[PDB]
Amino acid sequence: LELRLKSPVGAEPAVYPWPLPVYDKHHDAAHEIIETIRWVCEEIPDLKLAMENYVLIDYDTKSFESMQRLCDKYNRAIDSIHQLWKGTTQPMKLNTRPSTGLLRHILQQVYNHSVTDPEKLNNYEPFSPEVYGETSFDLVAQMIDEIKMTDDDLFVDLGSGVGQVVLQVAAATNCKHHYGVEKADIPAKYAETMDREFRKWMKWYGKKHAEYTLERGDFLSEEWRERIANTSVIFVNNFAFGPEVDHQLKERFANMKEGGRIVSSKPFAPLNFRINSRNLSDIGTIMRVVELSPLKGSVSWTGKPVSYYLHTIDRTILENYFSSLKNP
Ligand SMILES: CNc1ncnc2c1ncn2[C@@H]1O[C@H](CSCC[C@H](N)C(=O)O)[C@@H](O)[C@H]1O
Repeated sequence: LELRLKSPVGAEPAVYPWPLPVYDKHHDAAHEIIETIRWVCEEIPDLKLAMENYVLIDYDTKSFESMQRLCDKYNRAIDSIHQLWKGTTQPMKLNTRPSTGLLRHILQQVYNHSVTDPEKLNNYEPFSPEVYGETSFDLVAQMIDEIKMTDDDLFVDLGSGVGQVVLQVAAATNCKHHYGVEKADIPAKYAETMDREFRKWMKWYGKKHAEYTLERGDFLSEEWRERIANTSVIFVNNFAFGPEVDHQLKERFANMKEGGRIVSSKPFAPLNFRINSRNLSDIGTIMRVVELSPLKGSVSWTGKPVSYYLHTIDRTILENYFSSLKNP
């Protein structure tokens, strides 16, 4: 006993067992199904035209027959569209990036099928750098919009967790390669499934994504000193990392190339930094730090609007300080 959803591009259908499973208090397979049909209809206008006809809310997420009528109606619409693409009509353009709305849905879908037990992500040692927290989809979307990236860039999420930041960025930009490194076994284990599900679902919807690799590791290791030095865009949610880990990271960012950028939850250098005789070795001497705009309606436990910072390796700061020493 199941429910099947055909791929708009011919991949293997999506199969859901019945009763439909629940993911958490706010997500169940039944609504994922309804939402997937809704989004494929966004990708294919003709499909949307065939779906309107006769689907007057007459569906109960709790009735097998009712949900089966929804899936079959969608699947028959998919067959007609596929016939339509055999005639003169042009097929849905392939290998294109997903829209922001579709991406939100695809990542939620991948998460649903990968993080089977969300609770285990909380089995970390409190008050340690191991503290787990997820950056909202929207913040990453904002970062992507403000930090124009190109195929010349390399993106790294230090302490990537189950890897959803790397997947969103890989689906939205054309970096040469995206990387995510996570130390804890639990999030790293889920990242493996996250990776499989993402590739599977992106193929299912017929969407393209840049190259990316989710790996297990310690970003403070020797291998990572040079890896970090060659990254042009680094994302790091260091809110709970601590002064010791942040200090090490600074040593490593100090080797990055001109124009390199870092986005984080806690700034690595004060926003009011002013070079002088006492802080010549301070990280703030080689980087501009700006606070990204707070996303409207987005607060954290601190009651204030969630804050992220953008650092840009700019050694022109230090060079101007020395010139000022020479004149006068
Ligand atoms: C000290 N060396 C280390 N090496 C590798 N991972 C580490 C680490 N220290 C802490 N972490 C990891 O950084 C993550 C921060 S939560 C942000 C998730 C995602 N990025 C999100 O934004 O949504 C945790 O999962 C830690 O295990």
